[PDB]
Amino acid sequence: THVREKAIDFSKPFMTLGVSILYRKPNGTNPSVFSFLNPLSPDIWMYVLLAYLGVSVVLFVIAR
Amino acid sequence: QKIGGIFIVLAAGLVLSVLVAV
Repeated sequence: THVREKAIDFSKPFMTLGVSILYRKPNGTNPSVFSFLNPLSPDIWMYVLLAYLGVSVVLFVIAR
Repeated sequence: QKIGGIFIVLAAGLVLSVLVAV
């Protein structure tokens, strides 16, 4: 380092390497559909199940 | 509730298709 040359003297370099990037590894993941339940609110995914039979039982009772 | 949940606008046709009396 050029400031470290100003109090002591360097010899020839034995190794010349650079700055690498350390980061922690996420170690992968699995595919999932609970992840797909998330961009909508999770109560609405159960709210889909509600009015389907609201149409269905009304269609069942007026078969007359 | 995030965007919706209104079952109130939807219930108009439920009372509409009951008409069987002449």
